[PDB]
Amino acid sequence: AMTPFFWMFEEREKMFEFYERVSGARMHAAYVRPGGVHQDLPLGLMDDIYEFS
Amino acid sequence: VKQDMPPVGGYGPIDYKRNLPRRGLSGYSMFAVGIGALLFGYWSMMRWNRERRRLQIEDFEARIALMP
Repeated sequence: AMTPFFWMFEEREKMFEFYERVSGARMHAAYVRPGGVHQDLPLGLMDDIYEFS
Repeated sequence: VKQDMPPVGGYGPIDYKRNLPRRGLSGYSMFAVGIGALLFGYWSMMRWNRERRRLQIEDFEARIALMP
């Protein structure tokens, strides 16, 4: 089943772009301090998440 | 002033329904299509084989008449 792997990984490439815009890291974004989330989202992210949804 | 990122007046919906059209064609009709094309091929093949039998009879006449 070669191809749906790559379809859904293109969607996951959008999701790693979202992680990048949130923190900066591709995958291993720490970003969650004990004591709540640190350094909140830049203005212009929730509409992108709406589009992805 | 504050410049966080909330949703701008709220966000629209996103569906979660499994879109499968189950098309379809009412497969008994597809059996009708397959048997129809099958019988079409049989009728045309039947006609062409019998006319080539006619012309092969002409080739038999060629070898009969040419021989002595």
